[PDB]
Amino acid sequence: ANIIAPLLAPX
Repeated sequence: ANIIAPLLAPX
């Protein structure tokens, strides 16, 4: 779940 944390910041 560390690759979604940043990728989610924008979305």
